[PDB]
Amino acid sequence: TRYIPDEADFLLGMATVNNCVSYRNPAEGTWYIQSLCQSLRERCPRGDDILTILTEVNYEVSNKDDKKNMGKQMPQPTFTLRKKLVFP
Amino acid sequence: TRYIPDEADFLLGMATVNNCVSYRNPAEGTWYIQSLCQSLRERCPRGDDILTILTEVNYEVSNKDDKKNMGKQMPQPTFTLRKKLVFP
Amino acid sequence: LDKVYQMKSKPRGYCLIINNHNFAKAREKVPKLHSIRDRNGTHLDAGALTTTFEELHFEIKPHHDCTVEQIYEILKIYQLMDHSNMDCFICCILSHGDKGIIYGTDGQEAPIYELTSQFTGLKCPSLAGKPKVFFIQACQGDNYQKGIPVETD
Amino acid sequence: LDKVYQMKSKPRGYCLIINNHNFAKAREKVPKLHSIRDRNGTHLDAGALTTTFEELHFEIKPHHDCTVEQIYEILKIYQLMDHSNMDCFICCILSHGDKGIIYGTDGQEAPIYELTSQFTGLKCPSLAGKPKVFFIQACQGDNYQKGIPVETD
Repeated sequence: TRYIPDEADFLLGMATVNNCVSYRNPAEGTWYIQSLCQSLRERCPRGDDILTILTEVNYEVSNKDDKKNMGKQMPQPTFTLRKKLVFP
Repeated sequence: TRYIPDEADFLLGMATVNNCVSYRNPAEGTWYIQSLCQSLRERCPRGDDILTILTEVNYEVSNKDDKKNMGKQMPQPTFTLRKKLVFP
Repeated sequence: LDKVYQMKSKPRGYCLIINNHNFAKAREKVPKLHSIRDRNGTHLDAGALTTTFEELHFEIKPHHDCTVEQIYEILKIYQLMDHSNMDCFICCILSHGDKGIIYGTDGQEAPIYELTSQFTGLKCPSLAGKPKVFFIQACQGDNYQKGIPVETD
Repeated sequence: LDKVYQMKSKPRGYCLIINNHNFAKAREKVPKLHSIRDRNGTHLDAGALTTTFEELHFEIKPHHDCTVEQIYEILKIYQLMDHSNMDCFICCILSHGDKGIIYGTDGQEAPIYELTSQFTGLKCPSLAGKPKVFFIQACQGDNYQKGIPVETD
């Protein structure tokens, strides 16, 4: 029996950094969620840790564009995980 | 050439979650920094991605105790990186 | 060989999916939100989350257009539950939002912190030492992330 | 295999180390801080940081007991540099602090965001596309974290 901080083992998957917007194509979903999934179903079988995946989602999302107002979207995951979090 | 969001590639390593204290032993330094370095030393050579090292630091620090005010300390990274971050 | 979070449990754990689409409620009550459109496309998000998380042996638990109030109620449930035979807990929220808060379907505000904190250790021993994931898909303000050139990658 | 940030560069990049210790100014000025203790022990933090990042081929740039103004002054420097030949940038801060802020050695305060937001892609394009790491080591409130029991790990 050991002790750990009240707030441990958490993981927030923010879709965008504060003060900014998020993008959702009414024809296929939100950039973030869609990428989240795609990456999830892809890397998970390969046994990749979640931070690793979330990092990639960070990548994929970064390359999207909203030409209209020449916009971008920056997802930002925060965490308190204490060990690798893989989803076998 | 291509485009990426203004706030990409950031990594914030908070030594604690909000509204809470973080500990500093005048004897050996602070739980967080000391633990961050220690790990960096033992891990970077191997090849461990900074998120990985940062996770372990979340661990080590979680097992520390301020027996007195029966309190704890929970570090909390937040990141925008888009690629694994290793230090050869 | 770094420590790893355990994930073997028959149904790994619950995967709440609070998905809000119809914000007629909001539009109708809170003035300053007079023009918030319905999140046309969430369903697709919802589905994808459903599929992929099901395949990862997670028990889905969808909920549509939940007012702030409803959201709390919902979390409150999973909060008092006994996740003893659960190895993890995922909660996804798709809705409109603003600086540090998501919007109920009623235009009400829910600080993201308020939500996540519902599942601490004191607030949910059954989950102590277990991964608690939250995927929020909302807006955090009305700015546009300006992009900059580079071509590295 | 997966993409990794290029870390080949000679000096790799700078590694700031703003290390606050003597808080007698704050004590004098700010009333509510009449009793903040000096940060004994930092020397050790700075040392450890210095070595570990030296060995990692980074060029340390220490600074001691800095008021909030000095801190900004300093960041504005590296904020204005040409990191074109640099592969990364690390900035460490050791000082007291509060909800989302760091404390200058004079009691004045600086939002973590202000410091962080100084090296964006627009503000410092000579760094765009390269990792910008920050290690804030300070308190973020006065609540001793709780801590619950469980034997897992």
